Amino acid sequence: AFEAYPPEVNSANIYAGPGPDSMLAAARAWRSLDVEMTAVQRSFNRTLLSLMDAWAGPVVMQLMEAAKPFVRWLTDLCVQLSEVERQIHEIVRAYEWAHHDMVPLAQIYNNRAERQILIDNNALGQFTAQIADLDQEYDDFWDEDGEVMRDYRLRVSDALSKLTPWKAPPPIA
Amino acid sequence: PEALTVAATEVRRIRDRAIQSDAQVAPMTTAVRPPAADLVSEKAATFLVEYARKYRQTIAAAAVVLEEFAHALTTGA
Ligand SMILES: [Mn+2]
Repeated sequence: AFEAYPPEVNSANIYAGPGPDSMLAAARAWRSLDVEMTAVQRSFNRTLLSLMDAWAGPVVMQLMEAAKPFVRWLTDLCVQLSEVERQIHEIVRAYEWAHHDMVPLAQIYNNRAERQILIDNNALGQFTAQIADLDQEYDDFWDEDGEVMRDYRLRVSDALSKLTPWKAPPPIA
Repeated sequence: PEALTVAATEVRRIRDRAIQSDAQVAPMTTAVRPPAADLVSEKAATFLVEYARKYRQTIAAAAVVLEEFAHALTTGA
């Protein structure tokens, strides 16, 4: 219920923070992290494969085979790393829409200013329709802000649901 | 068989590179701030921070595995 909060608060809250730059730096970081771990995976396969043959022996194979679970785990980690960046970008884009779609504070304040000015001069009932007009606009701002915030919650929640727990590696016997 | 000790050195280098890259991006991945003051922004930023931390732990366990494996090559030689 961001629809519990009034437009003054929902709009102010979305315009408060420092923006997405922190999230975008983290995104780039997860990406460089996926890259290094790709290169790591390949050099581990290298150490097991390319730099092995020269020396043969049943023990060489016993180890080379016991490492199979871990190389497979490494591949699965690499896939999972490549998704983080994507989900961060979805989070940020959703935030951008929330920020862009919220009713600007000035419009909410101008609405309360004008309604009060009509009230001030409505001893004769001349402005009762226009006050009703400003009241409906305000209620509309409340519903709109509430809806923006609901759609932001939904998008961020979906994004996060794609971020699966980091699974532990198996041992190399 | 010198080749097993060679491998052990390579596996240790691979460990060094994993923890190096991990530690290199930790200050960004663990420092995610909420974009705004609302609850959605904050929950998103919090989740990401915890996710980055559980990843750092996962890699430390992988470093342990790598080192144990390299040790199995050295003392197992
Ligand atoms: Mn909607």
